[PDB]
Amino acid sequence: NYVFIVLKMFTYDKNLHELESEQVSLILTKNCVLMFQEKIGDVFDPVRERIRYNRGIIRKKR
Amino acid sequence: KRLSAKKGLPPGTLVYTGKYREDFEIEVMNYSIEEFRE
Amino acid sequence: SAKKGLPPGTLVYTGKYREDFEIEVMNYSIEEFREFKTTDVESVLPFRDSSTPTWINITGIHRTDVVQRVGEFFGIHPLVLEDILNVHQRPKVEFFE
Amino acid sequence: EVQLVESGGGLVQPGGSLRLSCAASGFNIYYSSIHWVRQAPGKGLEWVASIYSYSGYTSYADSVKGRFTISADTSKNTAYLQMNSLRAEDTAVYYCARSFYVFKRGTKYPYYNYPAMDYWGQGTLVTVF
Amino acid sequence: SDIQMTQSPSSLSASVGDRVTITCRASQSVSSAVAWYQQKPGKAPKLLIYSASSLYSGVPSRFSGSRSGTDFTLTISSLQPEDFATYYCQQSYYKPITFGQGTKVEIK
Amino acid sequence: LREVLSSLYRDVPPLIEKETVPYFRDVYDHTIQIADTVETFRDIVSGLLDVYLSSVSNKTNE
Ligand SMILES: [Mg+2]
Repeated sequence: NYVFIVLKMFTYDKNLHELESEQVSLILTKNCVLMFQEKIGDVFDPVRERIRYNRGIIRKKR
Repeated sequence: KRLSAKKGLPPGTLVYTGKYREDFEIEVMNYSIEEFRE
Repeated sequence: SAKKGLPPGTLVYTGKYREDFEIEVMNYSIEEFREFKTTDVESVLPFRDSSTPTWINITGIHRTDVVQRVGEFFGIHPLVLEDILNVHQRPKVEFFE
Repeated sequence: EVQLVESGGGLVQPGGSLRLSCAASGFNIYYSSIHWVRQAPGKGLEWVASIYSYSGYTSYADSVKGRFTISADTSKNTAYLQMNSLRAEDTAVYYCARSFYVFKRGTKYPYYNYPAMDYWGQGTLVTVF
Repeated sequence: SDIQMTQSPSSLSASVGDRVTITCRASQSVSSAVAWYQQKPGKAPKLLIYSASSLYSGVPSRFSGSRSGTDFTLTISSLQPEDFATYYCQQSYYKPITFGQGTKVEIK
Repeated sequence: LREVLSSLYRDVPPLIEKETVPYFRDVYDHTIQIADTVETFRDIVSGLLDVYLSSVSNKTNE
């Protein structure tokens, strides 16, 4: 009934050398996509803008 | 810390492991070929 | 690189070679050949509709004007022109109809 | 919200000079292509000019090549179409329009739509007499 | 050597709720760069279709666009009295953006 | 990441439609590049360690 995927998002801080990892877990189910994160703010802002302003072929697709 | 251990809880349990437990929001965007709502 | 925050439609020359500009056209048919160098686009345009093979070398892309002219006349998408002018990128292959 | 408006249309004695002003609200012309289109009374649309303001690139039609001059102003956010020595055939309604294209990158067979004028201003009459 | 796109019919007569097709053909293959515009009398033309198939956001989904080689077609399935205005076929592939000679759909 | 994207492309689940299957190749290819780059970075770091070793040995000699 669904496709379950787990990824990591990495962030790097200048003036220091430390990787910080945030797990993003996303499930594609019944023409919907659930996303699960642990911090506000992510790396999908371009996708948000593309969906908002009808940019790209994302709107025509499922 | 790495904290790889959940210490033998049943698999059906839902317990959070990370230290990021401050902010909670749900953002929903339903987009169709002609209609977008967020 | 040089471009940051620009919309993905802007034609900027990211490279640093701006010394020289020239355009050489070599139009060759199994019968004959014709080669000529210049710095204008008007004498470069007519070869789009020529059935015979042609090679148009734009040496020096610091002039965004000429690249835009030849791209828009030859039916080249502005995105492809941006990729041409964007220097710091991997070798790419793209197939258009 | 986004809208283009044209002003400056007026009667010009054949051989005069006239400046059309296209003011746009909702987007910055410094990053977009502005197209000037012409439509004679009773005839079809005829593309006149186009400006890509970022690189200062000005493309023209053969009928007005060298005659008209298209130039943008980012501080005023306005595209001006200057005309010198207008001829009889130049009498028409002029419109300014914003071209756009939706694209997806990356694939070996990329989906690159070609630009099409999207928002047109109300246009103004330019009569030559 | 600019592209000349011939659009036909030169004039069109149709009634409400009719399937009407206006076809424009380009001398050279312009890929799928054709757009279809609608202009009401004494008004700014509005963009109906871009990329020769896609429907613009805002226009009713009634209009459709089809492509076949170097031929392009704008089709109205159930024509409405509001959709009685001039129609223009545009290329965007090459340097001088060229429009069709125009097509006026009038009530029959 | 490479395993995830390879599994997403290789074999198509009913949830994923064929129309979007080639698009995954893109990100899959991207992942491969990333690995290569990361692998390369690893090599560089080792060389860095090596060059430091070289330095001290040469420095010792002096
Ligand atoms: Mg367990």
